[PDB]
Amino acid sequence: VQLVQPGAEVMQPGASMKVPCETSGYIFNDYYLHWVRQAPGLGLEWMGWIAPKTGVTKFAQKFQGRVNMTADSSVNTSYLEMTGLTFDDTAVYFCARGTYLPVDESAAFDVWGLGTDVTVSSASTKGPSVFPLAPSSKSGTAALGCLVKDYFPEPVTVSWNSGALTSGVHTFPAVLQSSGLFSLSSVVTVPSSSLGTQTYICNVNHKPSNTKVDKRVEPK
Amino acid sequence: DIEMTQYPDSLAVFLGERATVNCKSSQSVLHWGNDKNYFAWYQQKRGQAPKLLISSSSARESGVPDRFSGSGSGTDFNLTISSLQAEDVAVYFCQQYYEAPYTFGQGTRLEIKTVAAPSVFIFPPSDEQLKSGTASVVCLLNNFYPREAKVQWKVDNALQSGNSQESVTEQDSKDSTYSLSSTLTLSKADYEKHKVYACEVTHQGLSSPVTKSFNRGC
Amino acid sequence: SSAVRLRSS
Ligand SMILES: *[C@@H]1O[C@H](CO)[C@@H](O)[C@H](O)[C@H]1NC(C)=O
Ligand SMILES: *[C@@H]1O[C@H](CO)[C@@H](O)[C@H](O)[C@H]1NC(C)=O
Ligand SMILES: *[C@@H]1O[C@H](CO)[C@@H](O)[C@H](O)[C@H]1NC(C)=O
Repeated sequence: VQLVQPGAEVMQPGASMKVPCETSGYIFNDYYLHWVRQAPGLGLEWMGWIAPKTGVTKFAQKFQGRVNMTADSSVNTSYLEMTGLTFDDTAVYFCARGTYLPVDESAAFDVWGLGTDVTVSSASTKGPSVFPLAPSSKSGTAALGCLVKDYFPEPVTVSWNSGALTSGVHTFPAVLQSSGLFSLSSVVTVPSSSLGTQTYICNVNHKPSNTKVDKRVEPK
Repeated sequence: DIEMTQYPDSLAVFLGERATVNCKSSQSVLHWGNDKNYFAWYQQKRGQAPKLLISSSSARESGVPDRFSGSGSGTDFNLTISSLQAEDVAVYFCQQYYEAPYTFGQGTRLEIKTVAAPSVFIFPPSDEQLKSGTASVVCLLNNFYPREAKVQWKVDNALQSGNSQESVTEQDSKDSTYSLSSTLTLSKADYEKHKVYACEVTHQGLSSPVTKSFNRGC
Repeated sequence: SSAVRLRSS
């Protein structure tokens, strides 16, 4: 029993999106589906439901006239369409299963899709520049890391020394710069005594541009 | 619309202790027809979908451990964890499914631990980056608790505003601390007109604010 | 009047 959704979609400002929700392990027609969206770091917002059997829908008033919800039982999929996208539509779109239609009693949402991360942006796919955060000429423990700058879209993954170094690692959530590109830092704390001795490499992976960068971080 | 409000926004609890989240609805969600509250609680971990814990005010879903229980009727509900476990750190949401629109509130639950001062580090821009016309200065606050910290940037002792951005890890699984990264972005031309680059930190664990700084030219 | 709250009401 599950709901399958694609990981991510990137759309342009002013464009339309179509987010699918493919049902598994039960009869598509017998349950209501709901769409619930979550902007980065914020709450859950209910958008609407659809009874896939009949195509009858109900939307929250604030989404009336820019959304539709449709169903194609031949592929066991239901779709959220929304027009006039803006930066405020950047969010994860979850589909969820509610009420069993033959009985029609209002029900909580027992099964959720993993969600589709929708980014509204006119930026182009770009691999990151990786800059060293050199350990300072003082210290006990030293801090060093990697600055992963100017990539689009999310996500990037970071590892240290090909996964051998995990203790004292902090990979931060990315921030969106006014340029429309993302930036994040990965740092680790290491013994000062090991700086002249031990090699430190951050392994960066940005799947969308197929970019891998290994950056050696040494004292300056 | 039925407006849902959770109390508190943020809850810190020691492992093994009782945690309780409150929700209030602006109208009753108790149906006269069956005497049922059309009220649910959801758990959401960082990067995952919500998970239904409790429906009908108090009915646990299959596999939800019995340390979780729900209570209330009409407009006033609690979610209670009898004994907080590490796996229970999450954001908890209420929802009414009494009438459309089927509204949510929002509530953040963390492990409480002793106050820990941040270790502070500052990183000048790399030569690599300067060659491309931009200068990022990074300030790192490592392994502090609680989560609230203030980073202030200063450039030749002038207070910076609007030209930095920060982000904060999830609670560390081994020591229950947070870390924080702040980036100050200038043009290389602007970076090269100043001497003193300073990261100033204010935190409950510190007796006074901690500053780390460098002179441009290393 | 319904014994239950009905989604399509
Ligand atoms: C749709 O769902 C049902 C049962 O889960 C199945 O018999 C049917 O083949 C499914 N898939 C397609 C491609 O229709
Ligand atoms: C939603 O899609 C269905 C099926 O294509 C259509 O009949 C309906 O009119 C569509 N648009 C809106 C806004 O309802
Ligand atoms: C919920 O919790 C508080 C303590 O925070 C208690 O005094 C209150 O009466 C409880 N209410 C319900 C609705 O169970």
